[PDB]
Amino acid sequence: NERLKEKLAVLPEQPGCYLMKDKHGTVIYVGKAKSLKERVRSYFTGTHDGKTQRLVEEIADFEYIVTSSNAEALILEMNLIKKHDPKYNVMLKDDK
Amino acid sequence: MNERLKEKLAVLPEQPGCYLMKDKHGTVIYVGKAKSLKERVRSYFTGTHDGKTQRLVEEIADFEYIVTSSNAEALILEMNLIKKHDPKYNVMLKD
Amino acid sequence: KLAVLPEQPGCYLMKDKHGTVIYVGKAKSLKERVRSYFTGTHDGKTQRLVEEIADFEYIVTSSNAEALILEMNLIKKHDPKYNVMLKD
Amino acid sequence: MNERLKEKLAVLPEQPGCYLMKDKHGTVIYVGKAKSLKERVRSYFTGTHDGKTQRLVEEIADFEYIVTSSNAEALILEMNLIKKHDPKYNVMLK
Ligand SMILES: [Cl-]
Ligand SMILES: [Cl-]
Ligand SMILES: [Cl-]
Repeated sequence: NERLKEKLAVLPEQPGCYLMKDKHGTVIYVGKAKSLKERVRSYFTGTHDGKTQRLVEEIADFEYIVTSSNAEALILEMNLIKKHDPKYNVMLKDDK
Repeated sequence: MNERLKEKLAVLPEQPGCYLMKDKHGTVIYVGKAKSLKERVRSYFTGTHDGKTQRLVEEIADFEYIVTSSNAEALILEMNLIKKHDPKYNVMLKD
Repeated sequence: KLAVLPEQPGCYLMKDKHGTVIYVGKAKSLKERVRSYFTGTHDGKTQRLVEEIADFEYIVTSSNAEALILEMNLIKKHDPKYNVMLKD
Repeated sequence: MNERLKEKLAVLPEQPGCYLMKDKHGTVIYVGKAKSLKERVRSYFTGTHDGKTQRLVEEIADFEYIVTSSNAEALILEMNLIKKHDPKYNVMLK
């Protein structure tokens, strides 16, 4: 997608949290990043495991919230997981 | 729409934070977050709303707000305020 | 301790003689709030806490928002007895 | 450990924050906070410890840290890390 390429291009090299969304706008994964640019882009290039590739297949859009520090990105991450209870956070949590 | 509620709506800032909508008994019945507390809180008492949100609205006699320095902080505050007050309408307005 | 209390928001942890955190509260001003416990009249529920309070510490915060978030994290950490039973 | 852990202990910062102790597997097994990450992390690998803490020390293969900027933040971060990782020694050492 074109809108999506543009979103990816102007991603900041800043810490924060990203929210992956499906076609219908439902949050499906929440993550923390030391660099939002590096982490969000990493989902749209290279190779990933089977369970992560399924996440990747469902990604229609994303959003992010910049924080002042890695410490604040961690805190925000856990609060956003509580708020949205995203399907891929529970599925991808344990090992394998 | 009592006078006390009008005077409180007039002071809302153009700042992020959270709001705590309250009974005519003073109990917190909804917690939400806003990038602009002014726009968001005022939106409840003007225009149209869905049937469920209408019921919350008819239950509001008061509100409190807590300003944050950032949206990120508003979101952290929101989830802590929900845990603290376990509000009715956070359960019921759930998708 | 009471004399050095600052006029800043934050959280205070009221403690036992035995050293346990028996209540966690949030203050817009630590100075006023903490001192208020040992002055004026008091409701019964609050009076019991006071007789039990042997010591305390506080954590200052930069905002009321931060004090609220801190409060809930401290309550989770310590699960103080009087927070359970002074349910407002 | 060998050269790696010693160097990694050498470059701990004199900054407050939370530390994450990890086992050989990479799993977070303990979360704590410190006014000095350098002082607190190093203390696990030096001196004497009680029985409970020696079991933890025996299992540490690595560590990570997150620097904080206030007493309030460090506490909040700590509680959030514990929730995230549910570390076994936070359970056993409580
Ligand atoms: Cl939190
Ligand atoms: Cl040091
Ligand atoms: Cl982490």
